[PDB]
Amino acid sequence: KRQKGERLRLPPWLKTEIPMGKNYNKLKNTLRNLNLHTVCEEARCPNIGECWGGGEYATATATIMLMGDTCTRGCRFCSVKTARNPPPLDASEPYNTAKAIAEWGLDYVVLTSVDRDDMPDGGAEHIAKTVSYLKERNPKILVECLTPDFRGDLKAIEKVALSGLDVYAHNVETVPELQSKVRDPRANFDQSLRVLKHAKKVQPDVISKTSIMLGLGENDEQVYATMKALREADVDCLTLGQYMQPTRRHLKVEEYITPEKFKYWEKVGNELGFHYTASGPLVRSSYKAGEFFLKNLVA
Amino acid sequence: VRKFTEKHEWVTTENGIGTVGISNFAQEALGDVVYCSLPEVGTKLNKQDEFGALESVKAASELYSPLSGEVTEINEALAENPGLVNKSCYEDGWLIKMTLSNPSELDELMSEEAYEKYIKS
Ligand SMILES: C[C@H]1O[C@@H](n2cnc3c(N)ncnc32)[C@H](O)[C@@H]1O
Ligand SMILES: *C(=O)CCCC[C@@H](S)CC
Ligand code: MET
Ligand code: SF4
Repeated sequence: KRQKGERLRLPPWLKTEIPMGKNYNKLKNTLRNLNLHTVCEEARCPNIGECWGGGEYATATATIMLMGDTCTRGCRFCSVKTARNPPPLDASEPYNTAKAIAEWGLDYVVLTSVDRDDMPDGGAEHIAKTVSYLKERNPKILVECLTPDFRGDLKAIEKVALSGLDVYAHNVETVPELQSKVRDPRANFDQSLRVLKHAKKVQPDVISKTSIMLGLGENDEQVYATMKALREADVDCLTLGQYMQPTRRHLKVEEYITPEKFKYWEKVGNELGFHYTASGPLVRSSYKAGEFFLKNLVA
Repeated sequence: VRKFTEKHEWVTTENGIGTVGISNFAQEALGDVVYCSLPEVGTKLNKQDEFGALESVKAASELYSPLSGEVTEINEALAENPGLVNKSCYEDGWLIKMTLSNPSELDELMSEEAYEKYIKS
């Protein structure tokens, strides 16, 4: 009717420009020289032009994706490549990542990764090492980690939450009813909630953060129940954004949420007690994460 | 001989007919194309006139005329196979064909090696 029968036309508030400029190529040159990947490119994010560049006279940032550009999972919404046998870990990537961020001069940095279920620790030590190299070169730098669930491995989560990060992010993606339709079955809502809950008990001073995508077929009752379950898990920050089909072979958009409806969900986040609720059609987990953190948590 | 516009559109001429499409850099940015809004045959376009649009699964871009002229043909294969412009942007994935009311406008377009520096600098 609205998806799997037809296609919804792209609304005008989701159209962005082709990435361009000097800041965009500077970041690209750095990543290729150091053999680094970003979630911006591999997930085909429409915000690349805004985050990575500007007019050439702005504060360029990008979310580096660790442990390669090939994931062990096949989330129906994610355009990151999938393979059963990903390439082995580049031990220099935690060290080269700190070089790229030192080059960009970022005060706030977001790191993420593909899932590496082939790794005994899910690659937690590889992630925590990158955070350590950052804090070694800049102790005052703020680093946010969008980590996998590690299949609920409590020792893997501890390794990351002890690396010294400031924000521990892990996305629930959708409402509990749609977990099996949207995510790789190795993830579920209770497991994702256990990750965010455990990182707080490993380091009570870190900020927990999660993101939800709308437009995958959920209803408002399921959304509010999800947000309510997140506050009871003591999650500090929340992100809501429009799901957008990245590849013709990925899920079709079930509904395009109006901009006004995202402004409503921002109010609900404030009513429930989240320290901030980044809400909007093009909002993603890492979108202007530095601004949202500094304007709401140091305020 | 392929010239480019600032909005990532290319054009090639043969027998006084210009074939217009989008560059490889643009289709990669746009993604899997789904619908191509193309003008009716016989439309008279001025240079930089907006003559159509492309919609991909996760993006949409407008199509601006590289030349002044009259539209002579549209790529009919885009109705059944719009993915041609992604993996054949310079050959089978062309969009329209038009005349050249002012062939001197080709000097206002950058060459293929000037356009690679344009997207990389
Ligand atoms: C890296 C983060 O970006 C979001 N993400 C990844 N792909 C998409 C997509 N097509 N649409 C919307 N959000 C996406 C997910 O929430 C993911 O966790
Ligand atoms: C498409 O919507 C892909 C979104 C990717 C978001 C990344 S760039 C930030 C977490
Ligand atoms: C880039 S996907 C988000 C981080 C991690 N791979 C996860 O799905 O949990
Ligand atoms: S775990 Fe899922 S969302 Fe994360 S990179 Fe892999 S496929 Fe994409």
